[PDB]
Amino acid sequence: DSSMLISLTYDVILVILCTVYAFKTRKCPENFNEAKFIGFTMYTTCIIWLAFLPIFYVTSSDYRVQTTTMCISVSLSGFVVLGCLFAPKVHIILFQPQ
Amino acid sequence: GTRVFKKASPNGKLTVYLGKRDFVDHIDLVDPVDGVVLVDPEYLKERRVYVTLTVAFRYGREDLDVLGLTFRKDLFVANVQSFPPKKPLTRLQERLIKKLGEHAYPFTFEIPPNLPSSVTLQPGPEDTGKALGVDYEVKAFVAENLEEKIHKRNSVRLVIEKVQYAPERPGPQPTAETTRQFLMSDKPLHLEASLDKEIYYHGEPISVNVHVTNNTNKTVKKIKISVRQYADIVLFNTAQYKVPVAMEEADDTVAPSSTFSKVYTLTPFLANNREKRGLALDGKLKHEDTNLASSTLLREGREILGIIVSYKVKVKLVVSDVAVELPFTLMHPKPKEEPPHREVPEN
Repeated sequence: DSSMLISLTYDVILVILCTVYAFKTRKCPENFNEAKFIGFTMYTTCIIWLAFLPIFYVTSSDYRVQTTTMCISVSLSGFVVLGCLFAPKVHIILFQPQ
Repeated sequence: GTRVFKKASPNGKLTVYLGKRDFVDHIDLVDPVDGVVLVDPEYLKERRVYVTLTVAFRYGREDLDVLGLTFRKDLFVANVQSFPPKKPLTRLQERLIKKLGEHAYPFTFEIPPNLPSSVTLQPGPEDTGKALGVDYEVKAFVAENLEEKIHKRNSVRLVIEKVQYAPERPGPQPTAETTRQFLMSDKPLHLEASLDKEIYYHGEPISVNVHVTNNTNKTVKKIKISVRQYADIVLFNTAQYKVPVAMEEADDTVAPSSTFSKVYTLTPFLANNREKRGLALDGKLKHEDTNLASSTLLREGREILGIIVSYKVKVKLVVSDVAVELPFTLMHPKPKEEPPHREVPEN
């Protein structure tokens, strides 16, 4: 777990930088406020990572719960990345093509 | 003694006469586009001639141009049947009818308020097409209604400019202040800035009084005073375009727990900003490279239409940073006779 966290600290800093950049430019109206969706995605990704990483470290007692948390974290991160950014874009593309 | 501007078709006898090339607005009312057309009796069944006033709006950015898309829309299109095979006339129109003859068919357009002024974005060397911005055009079609296609020979295209002038009331002078608390205990830094006036004419000097009160543990390195121009693009949700048309950096430092007042002179002009692609400038007819875009006045109690141009003097002090903005209007005054709308010395 310590080695995994050491490997993932680069991605943690990467997410922190992305969230900072998203917060810096939040009110960009391009593509129907795409910056707002990007910022929301970054905020909720930071929230879920902050709520997951200590949980992942502390659930080392049982392998089943550790693996479940590891899978659920990345799965929900993928669903966030899809449904907070591409989903409004897909809805505008398909449901409102005018 | 009065004179008008005449535009003639390449072929046939279709001449459009307009009294003035600038149709200004007074917020409450807009000067009507009044003109006349002479058309020879060369038609048998197509006894209908139409005049269209189009407030076209085009936009293109460097990234968009590279990608291959340029936004285009028609903000307001008005069609008037010039030939009546009601509608009060004016003295100028009556004089034009009397001088031209019986064939002089009048046409009058009442431009609705809350419409953007004629402002054209400055195009780069790569751009060689239609001018980017809001352009007002009058097009005369000698064809059976709008069903038939537009013919270049028949249609008469003339570019008109709708511009606003400085208001009678100068308005309160800008005075912007900002106090910042540093992270090191409670050490306040105070910045204040003021302008000589609120309404500014193009080419006139701008005097900014800046006063700094340092009660901190740091010394200000440099002071950057700039004249930012903002071009809000309501349509297509385009991001705001911000461009520094003039800048001045001062290396003077202010000691902590001390006061320092100074005056700075900034005179925006187009010669230094000629290389800034996408900059908004006054309306153009045949690429005369007019002055900077006059800051539109949103006196209406405020609609998201067209391009909204504004100017703000920004003062920034480093050692994060303290930034303050003072809005001001850079608009032309009312000309005595008329705006020539071209380089008065042609060569």
